[PDB]
Amino acid sequence: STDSIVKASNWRLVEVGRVVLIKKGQSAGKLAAIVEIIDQKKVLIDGPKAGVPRQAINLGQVVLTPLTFALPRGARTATVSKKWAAAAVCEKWAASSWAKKIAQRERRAALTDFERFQVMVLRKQKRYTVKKALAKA
Amino acid sequence: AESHRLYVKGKHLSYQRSKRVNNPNVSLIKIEGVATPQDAQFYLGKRIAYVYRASKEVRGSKIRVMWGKVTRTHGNSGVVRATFRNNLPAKTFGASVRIFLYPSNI
Amino acid sequence: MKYIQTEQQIEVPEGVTVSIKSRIVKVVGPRGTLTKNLKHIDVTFTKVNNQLIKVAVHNGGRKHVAALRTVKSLVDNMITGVTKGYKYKMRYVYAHFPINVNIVEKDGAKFIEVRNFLGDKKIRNVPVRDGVTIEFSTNVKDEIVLSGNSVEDVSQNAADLQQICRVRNKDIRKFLDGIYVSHKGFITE
Amino acid sequence: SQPVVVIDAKDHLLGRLASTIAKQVLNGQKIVVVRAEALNISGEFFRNKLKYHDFLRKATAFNKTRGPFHFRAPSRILYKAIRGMVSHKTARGKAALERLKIFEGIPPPYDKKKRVVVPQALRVLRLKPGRKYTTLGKLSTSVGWKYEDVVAKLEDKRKVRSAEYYAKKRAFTKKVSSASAAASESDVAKQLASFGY
Amino acid sequence: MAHFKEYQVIGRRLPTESVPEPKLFRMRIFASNEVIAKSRYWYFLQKLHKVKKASGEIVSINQINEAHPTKVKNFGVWVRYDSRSGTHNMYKEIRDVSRVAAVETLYQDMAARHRARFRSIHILKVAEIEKTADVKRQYVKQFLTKDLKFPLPHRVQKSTKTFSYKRPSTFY
RNA sequence: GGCCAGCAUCAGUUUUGGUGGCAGGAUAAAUCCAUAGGAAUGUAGCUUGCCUCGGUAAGUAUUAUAGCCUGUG
RNA sequence: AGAACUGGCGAUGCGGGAUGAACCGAACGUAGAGUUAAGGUGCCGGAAUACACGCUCAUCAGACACCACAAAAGGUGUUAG
RNA sequence: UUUGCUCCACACAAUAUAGAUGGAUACGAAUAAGGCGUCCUUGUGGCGUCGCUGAACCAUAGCAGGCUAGCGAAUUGCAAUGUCAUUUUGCGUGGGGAUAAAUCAUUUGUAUACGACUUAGA
Repeated sequence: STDSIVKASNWRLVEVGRVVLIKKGQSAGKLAAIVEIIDQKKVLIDGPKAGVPRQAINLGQVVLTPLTFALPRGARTATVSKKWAAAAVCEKWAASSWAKKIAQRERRAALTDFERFQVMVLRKQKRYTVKKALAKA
Repeated sequence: AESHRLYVKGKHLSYQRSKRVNNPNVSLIKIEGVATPQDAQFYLGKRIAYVYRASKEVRGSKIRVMWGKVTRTHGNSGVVRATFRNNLPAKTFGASVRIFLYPSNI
Repeated sequence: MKYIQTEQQIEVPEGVTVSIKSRIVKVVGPRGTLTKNLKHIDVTFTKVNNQLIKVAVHNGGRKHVAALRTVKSLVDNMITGVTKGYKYKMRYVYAHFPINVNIVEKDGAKFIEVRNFLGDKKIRNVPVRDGVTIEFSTNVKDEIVLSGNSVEDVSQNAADLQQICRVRNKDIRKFLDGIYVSHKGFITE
Repeated sequence: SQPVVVIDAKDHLLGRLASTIAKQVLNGQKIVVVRAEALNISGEFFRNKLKYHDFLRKATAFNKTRGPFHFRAPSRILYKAIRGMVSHKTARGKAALERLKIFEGIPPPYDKKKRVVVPQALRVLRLKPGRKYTTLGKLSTSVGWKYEDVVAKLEDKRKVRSAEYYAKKRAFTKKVSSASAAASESDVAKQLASFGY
Repeated sequence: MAHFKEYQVIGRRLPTESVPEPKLFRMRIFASNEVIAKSRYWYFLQKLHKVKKASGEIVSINQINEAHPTKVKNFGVWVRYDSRSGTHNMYKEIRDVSRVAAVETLYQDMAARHRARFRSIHILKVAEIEKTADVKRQYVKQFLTKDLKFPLPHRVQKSTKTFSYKRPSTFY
């Protein structure tokens, strides 16, 4: 029929194979992969290359990531460790700007006092050129 | 430069107290940027100073200082206790103290 | 308890356009334009096609799933009054005293008045709601046909004449005088 | 760590904002609450209207000017909530309320400053969706506040000025971001971006 | 009480000279430790046989872990419980991955919906359901269909600092 | 030769971290590996009108161009 | 109003139950440090706007045993058997 | 009767802190949704991108904070405010500036216990 316009929501939806970011607990900050949905609050995860075990964690402690890779429901650790590489998950994750800023706010917290001093003497130069790039009214 | 600070400006919350009773020997100091008991273990032993201004001049100074140290952590939110030499005068509830870094272990 | 997924489907007719952003449904079509606001409902619409809209909800209870099929019916009444329209035939019933209904345009708008209702001397004003044209059936002497492109502004106006032409302090089963609605049809049918 | 803290009290729950202010203003923090006519409060409308008309009954019998004063402005309903949570009959509590100013609307001293928002007292994080809430402006103007139409008029006379400000500053960062990209291919940007910068 | 651990307990009436070989009795008991488990043995045994703690002994108490604690299982729970007026029998279903996690989910599900404490619940039989037609409770059947994808609409960000400098966005 | 501080080295009581060695259990259970059967919320292939090499529609087909369970070692 | 058994108040402060002769904790030389009891941890108010699974929307919701009350009878309110 | 008073300029003394030591850094609306970019017939429009904390952003290289037009920086002995910012109020110094009322006593009665009120008088 004719044209129809709808703009409501495009969500990150929990399904089998979705990559999550474990934010709380033992495996903090590492990646995972949902393999089977238990209920609307609890799921089953596994990420081998990130090194986490195959837990049954509830969704209050993971964050859903915008990327997904296909695996059948209820796969084992020997299966998810294959599709993690056959769908190339970790190098897709570094390309996102999310994992850039996670590495960035980690690097900023790991500087000692010398490269807390090296930043300011080089930000004097980066401030110097933007008054010569925007050198106008 | 106008960079001079070597302390962290905490506030003076209250005395160590129960409901209905208070003990003026121990004061509760809320350090800025401290949110857990672990990482409030960094500031243990580091000494505070409550700097205030008086009107009558002693030793050629109009500002008098009350010293004291940080003793142990308080519950679950990075509040610490403190034992000043002369206890803080209870008009200073919500008054900036300055936690130094003098006995340092970094 | 909380149903994991509940969907309904709104079949969109031909020539009819629907515009939805942030739960505001603007419907335009071959006759008329309706804009109903639905911010009070947690409901997700989705354009699965150009001929039919899927409307869904997630993790809703019995309260909330019940308030999903009332959304599909409210959009369906929007597009039905936009393709065809709505008309309400109303009818005068009176024992002896004749009811004399007119249409007057006062300072504001087309007030409807009734006079000599049960011999009364007070006029009974009732305004039209806009978008509703008022029509008299010329062939039948005791009939009135409301009509409009929304079922709400017609039926509220049709119930307005039922509320205003009531009896007082008498047996309603004996004094069965009033102006009642008999037919709720569409315009092109 | 700001000396004056301006709180944008739009869509904040009344009692949860008033409890993270009473604890903050007792620690020595000059807190200025702003546009309190858009505060929220849980429960539906007439339930909260009935919890106010129970409060309007409570007055002194022998001389009604003695008893509880039923302040009607939305700044003073939130000020009634805060003052319950401070020990205001002492010198600590009286000094802790001399560090608090509340307005409805944003006055000209505070329209050019930043407004912060308390996340643990917002409606859209605490209230489960589908619950009925109540805007404090509509409640307070139904128990006798007269200047709701004034505050809605003066707020629209300043939203069109703040929109005028934002469009100037948006075009500012447009010509800065389009200029700084030439200053990105350097060696110092290659030297600084490995430092987390 | 606490985080549950499934025990087995073998017990035995103390022998005498006339019968120096009495029969052993086995129970699979969900309790919180070795001491509560030995008390729940002499609770259910004493309601079934003429033996107390004073008259009998306990042969062996072991812990029973699961062979597959990394596989979801539609559990089916038979349970009796005392209400405020009368005693009932029930049948619920749990989905959780571990047998002792289903009993933890069961005691929460009964203390909420019926206000039945630990002291007024006797479990009867906990058995994994082998194929998907024996599941007969609607609230488990929805998680047993093909292509189970659902979204999480209203995400909240738990704060650490008390003020924020932008209106938060709940999108996921 | 005094008071008052600060730091060392100890002592008494205590609080809070880092980390190493063992021991037990179904000599953890698992995972992982090896193998044999099995089924479905059915993979491939195959068979049907649509038709984008079966896609989406379902009939066979139990690992094939995914896998899963269970037993045993 | 009257007895049996103990415990307490009287004769007794202290922490808790907002408050209270009797309830819960615990009985007291003067101080310092440490740890708890009963009760508590949004704010007044020292201490988690902790965590986990549910239930509940009340036009007089409900919230600390003693204790400051509520019943038969109901309700396709909702949830579970 | 240039002593009064007002204001603006350092030389002051002085009193008082509910408690300054890098920066209070500005759209609005919505959250079952938006920000920003980008073209396009200019929309409740295509397309890209971003969020998942402000742990950001801006500032910050020197005697408590320099310079000759590259040098001054020590012994303040191993920590002890190691200062210094304001709000006021008087007094000098000179630069301007303006040149009144109220109350009591007498009176009035629209007022009145007394006060108060309302009136009139060079």
